Amino acid sequence: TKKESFEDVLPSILNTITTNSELTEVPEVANWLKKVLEYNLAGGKKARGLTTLFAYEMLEKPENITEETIYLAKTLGWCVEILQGFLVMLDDIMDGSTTRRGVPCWYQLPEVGLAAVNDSSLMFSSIFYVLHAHFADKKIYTNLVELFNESLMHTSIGQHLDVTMERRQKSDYSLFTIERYNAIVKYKTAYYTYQLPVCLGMLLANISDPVLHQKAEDMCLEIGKFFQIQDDYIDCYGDESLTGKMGTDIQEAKCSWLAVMALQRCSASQKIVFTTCYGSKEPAHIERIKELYKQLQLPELYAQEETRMYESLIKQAHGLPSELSPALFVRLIHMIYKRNH
Amino acid sequence: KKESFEDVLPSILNTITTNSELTEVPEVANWLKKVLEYNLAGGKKARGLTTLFAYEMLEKPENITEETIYLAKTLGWCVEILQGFLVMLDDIMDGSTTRRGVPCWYQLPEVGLAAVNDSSLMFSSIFYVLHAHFADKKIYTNLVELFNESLMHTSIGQHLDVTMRQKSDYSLFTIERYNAIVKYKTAYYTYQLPVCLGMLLANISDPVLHQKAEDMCLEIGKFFQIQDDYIDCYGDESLTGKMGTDIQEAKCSWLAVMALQRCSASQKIVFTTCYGSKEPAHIERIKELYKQLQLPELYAQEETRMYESLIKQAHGLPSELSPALFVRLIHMIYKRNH
Ligand SMILES: CCC[n+]1ccccc1CC(P(=O)(O)O)P(=O)(O)O
Ligand SMILES: CCC[n+]1ccccc1CC(P(=O)(O)O)P(=O)(O)O
Ligand SMILES: [Mg+2]
Ligand SMILES: [Mg+2]
Ligand SMILES: [Mg+2]
Ligand SMILES: [Mg+2]
Ligand SMILES: [Mg+2]
Ligand SMILES: [Mg+2]
Repeated sequence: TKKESFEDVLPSILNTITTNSELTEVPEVANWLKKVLEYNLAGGKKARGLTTLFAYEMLEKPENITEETIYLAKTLGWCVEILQGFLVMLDDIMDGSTTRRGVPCWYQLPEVGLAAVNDSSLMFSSIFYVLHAHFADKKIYTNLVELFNESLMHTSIGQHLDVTMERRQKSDYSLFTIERYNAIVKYKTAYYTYQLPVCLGMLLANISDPVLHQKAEDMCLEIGKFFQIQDDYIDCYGDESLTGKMGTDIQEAKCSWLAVMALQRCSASQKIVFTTCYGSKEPAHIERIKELYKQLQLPELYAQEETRMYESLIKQAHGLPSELSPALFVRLIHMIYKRNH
Repeated sequence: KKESFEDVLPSILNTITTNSELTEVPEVANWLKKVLEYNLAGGKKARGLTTLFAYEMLEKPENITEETIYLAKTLGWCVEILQGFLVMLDDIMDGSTTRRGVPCWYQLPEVGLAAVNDSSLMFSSIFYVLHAHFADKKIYTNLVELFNESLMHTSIGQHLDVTMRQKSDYSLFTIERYNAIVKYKTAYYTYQLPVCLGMLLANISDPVLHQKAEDMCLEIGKFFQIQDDYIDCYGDESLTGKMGTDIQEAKCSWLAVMALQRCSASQKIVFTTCYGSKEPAHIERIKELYKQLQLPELYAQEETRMYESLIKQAHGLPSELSPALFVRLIHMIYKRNH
């Protein structure tokens, strides 16, 4: 399977990180970073790294694909996985999270705490040593480095929208609109989750035409909105033993798809219940919100919107130039439709 | 000079917005502007100025133009933005309260731990500035790499700095550990980076000259961090802009390493009893010990011996690395009190 094949290269990636940096001189640190990386990359689906490799394989002419290019595609994919692990290490701090991939969040470990913020920088900086080690002498080098820095800017833009204390004042949820939601998810998720791995695949396949990149980017951004709606749903409704994480969107007062849809449907008296109980860690409050979501039929709306968006994404995919592989995108869509984690 | 450096700031802030996706999201562009202004305000701009001075003294006067001076300042501001980023995070890890005479960014009620996201916004900004001014230039990739390398070096050092003595075991508080901490956490980004950037802008690529420069820079940087450690304990907050935390955070400071060198058996038990505690009486008790051990006197003497050694080294550099630049840099910091 593609997953074990992708995972097979991880130990070699970790050595590359060391050997190509000053880490060679400070083994206390090189050994620590190994622990950081193994913990924060462990488990999960590897979906972003896979999407990188799948894109490359689907977009390149099969006659131009070599074992070396496959290793390079996996390497780019692992760089997205590292970015992911960095992003979620900080996100977990910001979101008051307790567990991820079925264990304590990195920052919750007693030996780590707030020094996680330095572990994050060590992870992020690893990326550029991988990129330099494999690509410095190639024409795509500066496209790669810029793409990963752009991804950091995009994601942080979206994270600011997400966590900003200005998103709500007390009982004022006037900013919980779809305009705000669309901005949040476009920036915090859609870019790094889809646009980045696909663009990386494209660059590796020597596709440079700005029109094709723009077309692929618009497709990606649509898929990533869809993907975050599913993330938000799962926060509320997912099975912890499958997702590996306790949901916190309700207690943290997030402008999640569910909150936005709930406000679409609240009666005047329901709106008061929402504003009273949303954003609180008391279990009775949290439960009251979930009951309200149920009364408002948000589970049925999700199922129907997931399908409508699904059908819309598939049609968009079929209308892409063949140079972008409609089939790749159809398959990416198919892989996440109906997911429960 | 400083104000001629500071005049360039409005164009940097403008570039950061317009060169990015920030143009579509004015809520975030306005926030980033506040983040930058607050975290770059005041201070000495020392690292930015080193960059500028390094270029001006390394390049032949016949090659310096108004446009290359602007580029040198721009690169200096990139270093200032890196500094801002690094200390934003450091202040979280060190439990600091103030910096530059105001609350540390993370202490602000509306920021908190979301400061970690503001740090990413700052770090990422650097690369838009480098792209705007340098993308079509040969040195571009070298500049991008130098910044990413600075992040790795600093984080390596920060790791050694923050990593969790055991209890009353201060066996690891040695000069070997100190030397590694400060080489990586300070000396690289504070001196090697700005000087390397000046060298690149002056088209100086000879690896031997880069090596000699680096070696000088690493010596200066250790020195600078010793002074920083001393200031944490003895500096006047109305000048430094910051409340000291090394004692209460149990840091492997120069002072602590030197204290251990001198402690009698009973002094050692006092040190292990009182170091690393937020209790005011415990902190003052460490300070009373430092005084008893004549650490202020030792610092004054060691600052002078290291200064003399630094100057001797600078005078012995190749002509093409500007002994005078280094003499100048060392004189700007010797005897500093913030
Ligand atoms: C699906 C990617 C979502 N995402 C984007 C940016 C940063 C972090 C995450 C992780 C998500 P999660 O994994 O549920 O904690 P979020 O906190 O709900 O947005
Ligand atoms: C002189 C640069 C010292 N430095 C290096 C790396 C990261 C942060 C700092 C800031 C220092 P400070 O300004 O005293 O908090 P440190 O925490 O004593 O080291
Ligand atoms: Mg989260
Ligand atoms: Mg989040
Ligand atoms: Mg979520
Ligand atoms: Mg500090
Ligand atoms: Mg520190
Ligand atoms: Mg200090």
